[PDB]
Amino acid sequence: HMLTYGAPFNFPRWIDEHAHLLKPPVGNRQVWQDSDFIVTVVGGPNHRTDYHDDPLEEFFYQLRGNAYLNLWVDGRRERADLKEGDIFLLPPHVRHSPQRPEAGSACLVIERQRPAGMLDGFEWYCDACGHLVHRVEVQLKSIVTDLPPLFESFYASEDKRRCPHCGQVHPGRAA
Amino acid sequence: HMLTYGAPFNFPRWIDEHAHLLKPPVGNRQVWQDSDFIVTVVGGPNHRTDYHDDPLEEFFYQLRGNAYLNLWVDGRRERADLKEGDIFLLPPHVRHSPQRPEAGSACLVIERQRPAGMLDGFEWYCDACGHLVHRVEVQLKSIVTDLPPLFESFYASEDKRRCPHCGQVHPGRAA
Ligand SMILES: N=C(C(=O)O)/C(=C\C=C/O)C(=O)O
Ligand SMILES: N=C(C(=O)O)/C(=C\C=C/O)C(=O)O
Ligand SMILES: [Fe+2]
Ligand SMILES: [Fe+2]
Ligand SMILES: [Fe+2]
Ligand SMILES: [Fe+2]
Repeated sequence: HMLTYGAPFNFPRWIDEHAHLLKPPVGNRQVWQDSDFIVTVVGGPNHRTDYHDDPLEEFFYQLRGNAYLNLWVDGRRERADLKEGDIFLLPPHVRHSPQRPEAGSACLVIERQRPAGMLDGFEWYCDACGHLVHRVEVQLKSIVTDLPPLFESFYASEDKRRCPHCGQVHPGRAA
Repeated sequence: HMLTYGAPFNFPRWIDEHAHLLKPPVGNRQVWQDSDFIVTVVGGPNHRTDYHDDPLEEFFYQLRGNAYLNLWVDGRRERADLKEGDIFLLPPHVRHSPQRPEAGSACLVIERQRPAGMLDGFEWYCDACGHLVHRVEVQLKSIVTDLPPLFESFYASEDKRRCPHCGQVHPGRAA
């Protein structure tokens, strides 16, 4: 039947043409709408303090510039570098916090639409003792409608930010 | 928990290092094993006469060289060009026959593991009248174990190759 997502098109020129969105305050841009594969380009700079718990895999291809992922691997904080040219496949539920220090960077990220009932988690961890400070689970439909208010409500709440283990109040927006 | 699929790694150098498999007789190479996202690099030259009917989406990013897809769109034969640098998202069930004339070409193709019961189709069409000549449906586990014998059994069988509409016997392996 129909090429529902349109014809093939030149990706570098698309990234060039959307450079103004691959920077603060927007930072990323989904390529196709209403598809099963969620295909996004993510730019920079953006730093962030949440860890994502994705119930499905995520594919990364760092096309331009460098970035890295703060991870929880086997109970310990680790870093996975996404150097320019690198590809990477993240297994389900590995906690990850992408850090994207460079302007002009661009990373292809491919994920799957989550089926009804399969929820995403977003988590913050205590800088002092490492315990989990706060988790929100969300039926994720769009990283535009369902996600910013989630982060904003954490920054706005000393209670949400308060470590249950040691009482230290997480800093909120910037580490 | 674990980085089950390993650390990030440089993709161009991987493609360089696997160049000897991105050519006849192998032609392609899956990047990671036992993952939900099936991530493959496909090289050339390869021409082929089957149309794939994939019950899920396929993502294409033609990294090196040029290729194209013969399609059935809205009842008519069409061609979608994959020029170097192009990306493309194919909707489910659009019949497609990839043609990869160039040596040294490389296309990133990402698909999903099909769940039990969701079958792939492989189809051949009559050059003369355009009617369907033969379809095989397969629970696809690997494009290495389940796929070559399927194609080989079509080439080996004048009966399978015989157009039901006009009686013309499809040529088999090479158009
Ligand atoms: N990989 C993510 C994600 O954490 O799901 C991302 C950007 C937005 C959507 O993927 C990023 O900055 O890499
Ligand atoms: N896109 C395919 C497919 O038809 O599923 C392919 C190679 C092998 C696996 O995808 C190709 O040559 O593009
Ligand atoms: Fe994520
Ligand atoms: Fe703490
Ligand atoms: Fe296919
Ligand atoms: Fe025919």
